[PDB]
Amino acid sequence: RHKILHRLLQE
Amino acid sequence: ESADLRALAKHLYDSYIKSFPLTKAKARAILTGKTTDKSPFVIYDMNSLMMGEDKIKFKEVAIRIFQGCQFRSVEAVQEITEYAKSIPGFVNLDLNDQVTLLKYGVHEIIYTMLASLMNKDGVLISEGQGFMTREFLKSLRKPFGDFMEPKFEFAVKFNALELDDSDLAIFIAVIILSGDRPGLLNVKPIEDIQDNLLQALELQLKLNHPESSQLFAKLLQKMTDLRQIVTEHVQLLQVIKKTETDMSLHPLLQEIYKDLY
Ligand SMILES: CCCCCCCCCCCCCC(=O)O
Repeated sequence: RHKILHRLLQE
Repeated sequence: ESADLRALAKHLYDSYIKSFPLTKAKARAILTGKTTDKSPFVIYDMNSLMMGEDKIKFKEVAIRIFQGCQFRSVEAVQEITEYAKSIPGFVNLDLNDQVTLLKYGVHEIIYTMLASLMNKDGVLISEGQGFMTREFLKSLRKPFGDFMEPKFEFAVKFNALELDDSDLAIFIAVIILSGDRPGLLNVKPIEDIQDNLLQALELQLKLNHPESSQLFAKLLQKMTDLRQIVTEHVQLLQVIKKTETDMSLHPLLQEIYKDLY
């Protein structure tokens, strides 16, 4: 869950 | 000491300038006339909206406007996310806590920063090149008429404090680092960072507005107003999710809203 949020963070 | 706190203020200001295309500085120039640029296309009604498609970027009208507001919020969230990663110590936090902080804070910052683009009569859009009037947004058929008006009401009071970008950069960081968001795993390192930001904010408000006394205290009281408008806003969106069908919420915003107030 929060895959996009996670993606934006890990960038 | 004082020096460290100033350095924090300045690092955050530089970072804000990078993260956010349209600053309060430009917005106000645009809105008072003082920029030498081509004025924003005014969107005061259904026809002007139509003629103004050339100046802005993507069924019925209320729905189209709402979905435009939707596109822009996703970009706001992205900008806010990049800004957060520049807040010293934020990326060292537990990743699930980074997510929780953003999840609950992004809307509070969206409203804070939307006030930079607003006066009592309307709001700049598409990075200052449209101006959508308040009456036009009110005149939308319900529940879309009621959507932006609480943001205007808040903006009107918030804009009276006369903050600038350098102030706002620190204020937004304080909001992000809120130790009382639901579901946080490890509160202490968040509060340690927020304590520093709050000190940095207080110094900044004394230096940059030495004639304004207790601007710092007025500003903290507004952090609570912001949570209200966020809660009120989540509920109206709850209503819109239910009562309307010809429109899908963007996935990023779904992530943010589900299990929120
Ligand atoms: C979500 C409330 C209604 C839609 C408003 C969209 C507002 C987008 C502009 C707000 C300022 C964004 C802050 C930023 O640039 O990161």
